[PDB]
Formats: sequence, C-alpha cells, structure tokens
Amino acid sequence: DARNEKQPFYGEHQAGILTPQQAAMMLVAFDVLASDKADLERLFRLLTQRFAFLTQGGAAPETPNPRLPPLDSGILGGYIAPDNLTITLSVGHSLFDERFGLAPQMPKKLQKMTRFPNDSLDAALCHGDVLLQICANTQDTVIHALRDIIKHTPDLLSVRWKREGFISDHAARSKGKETPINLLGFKDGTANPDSQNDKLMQKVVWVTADQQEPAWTIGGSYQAVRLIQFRVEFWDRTPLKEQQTIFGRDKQTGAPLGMQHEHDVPDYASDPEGKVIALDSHIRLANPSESSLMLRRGYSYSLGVTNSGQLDMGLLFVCYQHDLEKGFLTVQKRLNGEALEEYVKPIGGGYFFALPGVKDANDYFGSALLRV
Amino acid sequence: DARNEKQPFYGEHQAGILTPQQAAMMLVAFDVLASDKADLERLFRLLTQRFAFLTQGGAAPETPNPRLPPLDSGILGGYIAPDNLTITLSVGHSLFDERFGLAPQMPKKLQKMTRFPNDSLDAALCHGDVLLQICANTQDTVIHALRDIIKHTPDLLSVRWKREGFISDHAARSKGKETPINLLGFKDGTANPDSQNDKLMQKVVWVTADQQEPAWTIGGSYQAVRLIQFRVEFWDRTPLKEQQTIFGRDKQTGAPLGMQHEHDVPDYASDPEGKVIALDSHIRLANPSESSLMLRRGYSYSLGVTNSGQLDMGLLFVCYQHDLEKGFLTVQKRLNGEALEEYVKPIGGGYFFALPGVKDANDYFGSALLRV
Repeated sequence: DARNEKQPFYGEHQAGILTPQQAAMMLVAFDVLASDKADLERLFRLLTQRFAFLTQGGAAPETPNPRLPPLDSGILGGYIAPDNLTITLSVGHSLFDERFGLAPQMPKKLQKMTRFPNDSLDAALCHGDVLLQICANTQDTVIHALRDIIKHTPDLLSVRWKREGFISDHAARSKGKETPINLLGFKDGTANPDSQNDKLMQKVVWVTADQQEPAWTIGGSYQAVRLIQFRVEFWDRTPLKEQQTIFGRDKQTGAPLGMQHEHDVPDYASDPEGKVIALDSHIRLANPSESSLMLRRGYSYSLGVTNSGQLDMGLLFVCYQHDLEKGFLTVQKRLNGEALEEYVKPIGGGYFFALPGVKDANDYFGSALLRV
Repeated sequence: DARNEKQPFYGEHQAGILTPQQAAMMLVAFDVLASDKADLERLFRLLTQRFAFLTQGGAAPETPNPRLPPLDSGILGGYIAPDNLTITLSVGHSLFDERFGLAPQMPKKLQKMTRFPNDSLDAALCHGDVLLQICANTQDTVIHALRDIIKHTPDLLSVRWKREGFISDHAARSKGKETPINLLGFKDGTANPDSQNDKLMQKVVWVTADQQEPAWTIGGSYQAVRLIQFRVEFWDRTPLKEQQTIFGRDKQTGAPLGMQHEHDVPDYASDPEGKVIALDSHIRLANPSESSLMLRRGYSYSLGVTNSGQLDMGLLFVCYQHDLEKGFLTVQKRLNGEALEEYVKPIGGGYFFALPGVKDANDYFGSALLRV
C-alpha cells in the first residue's frame, strides 16, 4: 500500500529536505525561458499548481477531445498515486542576473559553483536557473512527474541536465532508521544531524531571521549538489585494509575505526599521529568545526559505460545548510587532498537556494521574492 | 520478503526467457579476452559457478585477510538475497571467428546486426562477444551481480556496453498476468504468446532437433536486442487520436481499434483501406501471427539527456525465437516505414544466441559447443 502514502506539499518548508529518503530520485536542472519577471511569476505559479496536484495524487486528467494531446502521458495508467512523491524547487545564481530584476535580493552566500582541486567538471552537467529534486517510492512516479511538468512548460523551461538515482528499498522502508549503503560498499550519511530534531534543524538546515539574509529566504535552505563518479573496478581491486583506511571506518558496521558502534564519535586527541584513523581519512578530515554541520541526503546512481570504457556509477551528493559558506564550502575545503580523491571524480552539480515552503493553496513559489 | 524468492538456475533451458519479468534489469555486453579455446572454456565454467551461487543466494564471501581486496563488493550488506535473480548468457556472431575454432559450429541464422532504414546505430552500443541479461526484483541485486562477475573475470571479460531498465511494480507483482505500460503510455507485449504452453514454446522460442542447426544449439534460442530512444516531449505534444492511429490500439485498454478487449483479434479483410486500423500502424504492419511469432520481454529505460538536449528515454527491446530469420528479421522488415518511426530511433543492441540450459552442478555453459 506504499503507493497511497502522501507527503504534505504545503507548509513552512518544502518537503524533500527533512523528509526520510524515498527509494527513487531524479535531479533535473532547467534553463528558464521566461522573458521577464511577469513570465517568471507565471512559471512559479504554474509549478505550484502541478506539484500540488502530483504530490497529492488523484485520477489522471481525462482527454474528452482526442484531437488534443492527452492531458496525461498515461505511463501510470488511470490513477496518479502519490507514492510518497516530493518535489523540491531550488534556484541558481544565474536567476539573479539582469533578466528578472532579482539581483538585489540574491541570497548572501549564493554563488556559481567553481572547481575544487580534484574536480573534472563537465559544462554539460553544471549549474542551471532552476533545479528540481523529485523523489518518490518508484521511478515510474518520478518520471511521470517530470513529464507532466515539461508538458505544461514548453515556453518557460528547457531541460539542461538530468540524473536519476536510488537507495536500497530496505533502507528506504526503515524511514530514516537504517543508513543507505553507497556503491563503494560503505554506509552513507551515518553522522547526519537528527532531522527529526525540530530545534537542531532550525540551527543547521533552515535559514532564520538572525542571519543577514534577505527576508524572502527565511524558511528556505542553501543546497549543494555534486555529481560524483566512482572508480568502481579499481576500488573493488583495492585491499579491504586500504578501503577502511580511506573512509576511517569499519566496512561491515560503519563504526569509526577502533570503535564499536556505527554512530560512535571518535576522540582524535588520543590518536594525534593518525595510527588508528588516518589524517587523510574522509571522517577525520571532515571535522577537526562546531558550526560546519549540514544535512546530507545523497543517492547512488548507475548509468552506462564511460568514454574510457569503465562502469559509470557513483553518488548524487545533495546537502542542505542554513549557510552555504559555513557548511559545504567549508567542509569540502577541509577535504581537499583526502585519500578518497584517488577513487572519486566530481563531474557536475552546482549550488542553489531551496525556496521557503508554499504556505497554502493561496500561496505560490517565491511569492515573497517576486513581490518586494 | 520478496528478496527471498528464487528462480532455478539449472534446467533444460536457461532462466530469464520464459520467466515472468522482474522489476529491474540490466543488459551488459562484453568483449571476450580469452586467448584460445581453453581460456573460453575456463570463462564459461567460471560463469556457471558465479551464476549458480548469485541466483540462489547465501552469505557474502568474507575477507579474513584485509590485505586482499574484499571478496564481495559489500553493496548488499552481509547477506546476498536471491531476489528472483536470473542471469541469461548469450553469444554474438563475433565469437565464431578465428579465435576459438568455433566457426563451423555457428548457428545457421546468426549474423552481425546491420542497420534497418530508420536506425541510427551507435557503434559503442552494438554487438559484443557475449551478452548477459541480468534481471532481479531490485536494481541493487543486479548491480551486485555485475560487480561479482567483473571481479572474477579481469583477464577474461571487458565491458563493452551496458544499459539498465525497469517495468512497473504493478505489472511486476502479477507474475506475467498484467501487461507492462511503456514510456509512450501504451501497454507493451499484449499480443505475446503464452509462455506457459510448453509445446507452443517448442514451436516459437526453443531450438529443436528438426531445424538444420548444429546439435549444440538445441534448447537454446535466438535473441534480438534493440536499444530504442523515444522522442517523448514530441510524443506528449501529439494528439491522442494520432497516438492511437500509430499503435492501432486504444491507449487505456490496449484493445485494437474498433474492438472491446485487450486481447481481441481484428478482421483486416473488412477494412482493406485501414480506416479503423491503419495499414502503417504498429499492430497491423507487424501481423498480416504464424512462424513469425516470437516472445517479447522488453523493459523501459530512462537516462540523462540526448546530444540534442532532449530527454533520453525509451525501450530496451528483447525478443527470443527459434529462428532469427523467421522471427525478428521477418517482422522488422515488415515494419519498415511504419508511422511510429517518426517517434522512435533504434541506436544499439545486436543479435545473439542464448545458450541451452545448464542441466546440473556437473554441467557448464556451452559444454556441448566446446567439445565438437
């Protein structure tokens, strides 16, 4: 009966951020084709309506006049089940250019993503005016949603880049209780702050009034996205010892090395030379610090074969933070040069600002941004 | 869970052919790196052993000495559930070249796939010495299977091309009783023969003693694979009347136009002009069926974006038949110039011969072939 599960669309915050991870996901970046601020308002209102309909589900729209394109693609049949669908909308640095008059309202820390030292960024997979993160129980529901959105926006959005991902169904069914395993065989996001902790998320994830930010951003979140390829054949031919030294964790339990429990926290002072957990390990380089927390919500991906002839698979890394500079930008800078860099290759993604929630059916996306 | 269901590896025939379609699938073609006929036998013996284990399931091979690479990728955790996994092995025309002295054993109808008029074949996505079709309930299991095979064959196999696909859960759960919907929103394989009719399958799918085939092919099947992109944005802008005219079928029920039930058979003699079912429709051009019958077992796929900037999604078409000339080559020839060609573009795949089954733990793939 999973197909009848509903995630609330409206509220203070968008869904898809704190929501426990569903098994299927798609990241889709678009170029906005809106001529002006008025055309942009038309887009934001239209997306509000579609996402509101798709996430709550219902009878598929009817085509009484068959001389018209069908009102629905029909790929789900006669009923559009909610299937735990969430659709989260975020906006890129580029939307705040000269086209729509939004430059003065730009979030304080929003920037175009520029490369870090280990990156191999492909222009075809970077940035975008808007990004949708579309998640549901099944890939069918996510594809149906995308196509509904595209059908309704041929004059306003143009697909830029897109990638689909997944986590295991067991980890998905645990509703945030059991950690997803990534394609390198290690547990992913073990040390995430508690997303059910109301008060913590207010500090870690959500933009609040006490930050120097334009008021329209309150209730939104900075979103960093990284498309990261893994060298899986090479990884699978690397000793388990070296695998564990790279992550700083026991592979089977996900416990930090020299410890018992998955969510154990190490004391680095006892090991100043990195003899138990290496100075260049992923866990250790990521936190020497009290303020650099973020919420990771990443998915695995598996595609075809790379140009060089290797398996194309890896991670769709997504994280949310009250402040991009204090979170991802600070954490990645700490990680530059880590041992994991031999096995991973960032090739795309970007930085975006996830809008505050649509309060109710009389509100629409970015109403506050577009009014001021 | 569903994870505990198993499909028999051993038999007169390989599994994954008559087997009801599981929800997740991968097609993976490989170049064979074997130096000679002994190397090829070694490969075929090793693949029997891997597939026998993976498909039946068990605890993950453990790594007591961490100085060695892990014996298992670990992506499934500590236990390898069978999860309805089937792995079907097939061989290409190219295997019967000079390398292994098997040229005189080449099945009668086996050939390299050459282009049809509406094809835009991409060489990186065609042919291969061997193809595996790896199907399971979940994508995790399929990717785990692939990585185990690859870990065990670094000197014997090199991945050539790979594509992953799916059907709906809805249809997956019905064990073949409900037809999967494709990404054009039409039911897929409605007119398939009954795969439970052993004697019809002997006529349609299986190679038998009566054909003029090398003895080793008996209990095998010819396999046609086609990677087919859909112009989906364009399709979704197309009148429903035209969509139905193109297929020759009602979109919602799958009934041939003019008729009532999904499985109704039309009277073409009554409508020689094709006023009701068009002469260039998919249903009618395909069937004027008899000895051109074949078993279709295709999957949807959804990847990134095309070089043109459009959604990359479509069909992984797979069909099995006793004679490649009489099935796929005959039917695709009938279909040259069909109205659907405006909306589809085949870009890859190829022809293969699916080996006879491995009858027991003392047998192995291609044993009848690898003698004389």
